[PDB]
Amino acid sequence: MHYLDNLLLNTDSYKASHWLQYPPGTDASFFYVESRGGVYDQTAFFGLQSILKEAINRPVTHADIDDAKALLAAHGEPFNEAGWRDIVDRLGGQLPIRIRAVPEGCVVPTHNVLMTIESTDAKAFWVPSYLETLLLRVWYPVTVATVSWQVKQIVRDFLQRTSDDPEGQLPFKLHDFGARGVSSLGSAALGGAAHLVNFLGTDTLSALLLARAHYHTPVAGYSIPAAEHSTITSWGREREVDAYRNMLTQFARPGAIVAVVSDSYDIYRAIREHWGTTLREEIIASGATVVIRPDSGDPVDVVEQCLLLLDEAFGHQVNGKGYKVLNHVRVIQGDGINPQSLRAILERITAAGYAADNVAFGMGGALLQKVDRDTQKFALKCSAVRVDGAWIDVYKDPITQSKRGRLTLLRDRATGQYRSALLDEVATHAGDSDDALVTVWENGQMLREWTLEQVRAHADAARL
Amino acid sequence: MHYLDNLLLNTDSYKASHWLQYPPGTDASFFYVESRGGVYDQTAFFGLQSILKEAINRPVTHADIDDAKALLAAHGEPFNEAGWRDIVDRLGGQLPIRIRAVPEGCVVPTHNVLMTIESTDAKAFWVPSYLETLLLRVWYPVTVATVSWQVKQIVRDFLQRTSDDPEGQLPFKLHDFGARGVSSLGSAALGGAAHLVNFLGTDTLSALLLARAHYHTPVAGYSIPAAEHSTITSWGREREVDAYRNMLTQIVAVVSDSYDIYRAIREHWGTTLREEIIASGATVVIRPDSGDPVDVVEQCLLLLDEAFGHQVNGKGYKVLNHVRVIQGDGINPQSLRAILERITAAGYAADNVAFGMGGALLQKVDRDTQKFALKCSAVRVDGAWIDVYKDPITQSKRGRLTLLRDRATGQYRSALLDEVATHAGDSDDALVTVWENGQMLREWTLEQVRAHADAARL
Ligand SMILES: NC(=O)c1cccnc1
Ligand SMILES: NC(=O)c1cccnc1
Repeated sequence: MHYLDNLLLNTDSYKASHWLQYPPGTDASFFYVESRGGVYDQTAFFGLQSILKEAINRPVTHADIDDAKALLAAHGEPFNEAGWRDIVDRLGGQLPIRIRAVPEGCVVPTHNVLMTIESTDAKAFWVPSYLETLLLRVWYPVTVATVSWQVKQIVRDFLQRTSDDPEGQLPFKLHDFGARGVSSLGSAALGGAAHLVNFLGTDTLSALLLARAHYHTPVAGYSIPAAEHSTITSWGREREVDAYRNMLTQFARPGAIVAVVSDSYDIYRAIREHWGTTLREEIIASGATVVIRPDSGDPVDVVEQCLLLLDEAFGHQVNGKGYKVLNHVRVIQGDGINPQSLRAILERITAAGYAADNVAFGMGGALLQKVDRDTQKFALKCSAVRVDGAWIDVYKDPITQSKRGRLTLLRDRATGQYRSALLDEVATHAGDSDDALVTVWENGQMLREWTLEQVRAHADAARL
Repeated sequence: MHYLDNLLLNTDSYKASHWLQYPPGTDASFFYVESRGGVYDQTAFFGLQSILKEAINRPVTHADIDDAKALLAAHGEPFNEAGWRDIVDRLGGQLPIRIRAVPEGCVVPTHNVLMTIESTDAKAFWVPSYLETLLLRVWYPVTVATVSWQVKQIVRDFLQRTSDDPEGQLPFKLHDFGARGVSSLGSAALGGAAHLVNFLGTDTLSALLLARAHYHTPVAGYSIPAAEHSTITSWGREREVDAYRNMLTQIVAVVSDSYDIYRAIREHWGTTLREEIIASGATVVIRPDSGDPVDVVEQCLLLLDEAFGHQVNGKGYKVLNHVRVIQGDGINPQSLRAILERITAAGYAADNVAFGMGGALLQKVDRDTQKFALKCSAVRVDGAWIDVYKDPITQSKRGRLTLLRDRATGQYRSALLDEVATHAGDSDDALVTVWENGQMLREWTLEQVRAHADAARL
């Protein structure tokens, strides 16, 4: 909200003093971003466009400088008032930087240049380092998009093995439940949008708002009516069956999908005791698909048990791949879901002869919150600075060979393989490779911009 | 920003469908929040005030309803357009709910009522569950405040054992470095403020902005200038000395290693620098950036002792002259305790060292850390209140609830509202009404929150 609308204070304190630490005669700087490794060997790049639209949404003003000067002096940090006033008076408050990035949605192996940031003004050379804090938080949507993309490859493998329509089923198989389990509204919106790079299903309404505001997508994803277990219990134990019947009355129509939550024990009770007969009849009669969500028991075992019991209650058809597809009902597991338990569910139910069509997964905190900057070892590093007119390589260690100088990313035309390279190598390899970065932002203006459908196309084409 | 400024869409999709799911005759609902366990046995309550000011900052409007109606229909959810229009037309867009909470900064054992949410209008009885999503995210400031408070008790223990001024040293002992390692600007601001419940030092400027806007505190915390990876061996590696010593020109923080202090002792380029450090007279804070966290702190201390000497304090522990060490890598409750155990066994006061945490403080927490839950405990149907619960025994909390504090001992317990009157001689109702029907009632400064947190002990 309004209280955070000062770019000059959107940084680590010690970076305010940073411009005093450069050698004399410095007049340019050059930084890049990469994943240095971590959980996965490749990352889906996403979220920079939102960060730039939201964190740099207007020119810097003299009022911003007044406010920052007062706060930083009371807080304990030096502040380059004169440098920022020059940016406001001479450059219209527009940040003198150029940002290039790989198109959002592309999946890039680790240890590769994902973005670069370069100063465009000799006197205000220090601006890139000032933005390190807000830019480096691109680790978050990158890492969430990556986790969701890795899960998609797992689900896709099993649908390719067991489903007659793998790519028609896939977009609905991982549903975001994480809005209550993430650390803030802004994180829900941006993290939720990172999941929508890969899937259509979300309960995180905030992600629809961000996709609509920042990625030109009015309705980025979908959901269905679903029961809350507490409101079921509030009918009392004697009318428990009537609460589920009300769910059908309100929402079960032909072509409609509605989700019901129940503990595992009560699902077994309804499939044995004869009060479930009325329930089975109205389910069949409605023409809807009813998704059952078990919310107790071992996350893996209970799915297989639901499939076996629902099979006994509703029957199945055998599809073209030889796998069973339940009639009328499906299962979603929203508990204990992370990439490892999800795979374990898929291995277990397909070994039992059930199509992956039968099952979907809800992920909450494990999707939006249980990630950190170390997950994909995200880093923003200075690789070159210009002193007295000469560019000099900057680096910590010489060998992982270490990236230095003014860098870019290349894509091999024949193989599609990515590699990092000096800007001077784009000319010499013009026949076999193309520069894979694009200029997304320069001197206060966003240049290349994506819709979410464009991002989704890049990510969907990538495979393991 | 402005694109998230519709409260009607600050919820889980399925909540749009939820009001149709209640039994006939329902006209009230009651919810409570608690920590069901997890890493720590007690939690510092913090952050609800910020959530309420930011997420419910204005009355709901007809434009809000138009927008939510269009989006939810296209998204796939039914929408209670008539119920929301009623709230706007009849109740001025003010949510008919009452929120009660333990005063922020209080530290409460797990499995206890920390806040309650109750409907105040028979027609709009379904509003509390609609807000569960944005209210349950209070898990985050609670959990960051708790991790920070737990660290504070460890440092307090060692300062009490080894320092002449424990409570004067303590507020500077854990510094927040997490702004680049947290998932968003909003999380930086609120998680950073949660740390400032317990300490004064932060590099997270966003936290100062939040404390100023939401907790009435203009300058909630402080820092000092420091050096970097980026620029001091960017001078060249032939002239790092005059690069690190170009900020002796302007307390300050310099980034070294433990071998670098040893070399500075051995060669003459350091024998002059010891002069310049004491000829400056400023306290130099050294942050190591490599090595095992426990070993590098002890080694830096012994080496700095050789270089600068010490004084022996009233408790018999050494306090270095001119220099201090802050360890900002690899810190958590476990390794922070190990550093303190090592240096105090080596005879050094806890005054000598401070700690930094980044993502380990602001990002490496989740809703499961303290098993945070928001639960419906009662509904009113056909004029009668009934208990709501899953499993009957832990005994299991149900009904309209509150939190009590024993007057003699200060110990907390959860209870039915029935029992505040019958135990009025021995106990006080420990919740306060913080919000009702669109108005924030009880409100805290950050200094008040700090007072509650500081008084609580293990
Ligand atoms: N739609 C759901 O069933 C849901 C959403 C968010 C969290 N938990 C469950
Ligand atoms: N795709 C699904 O099965 C589902 C289930 C429950 C809630 N949202 C989606």
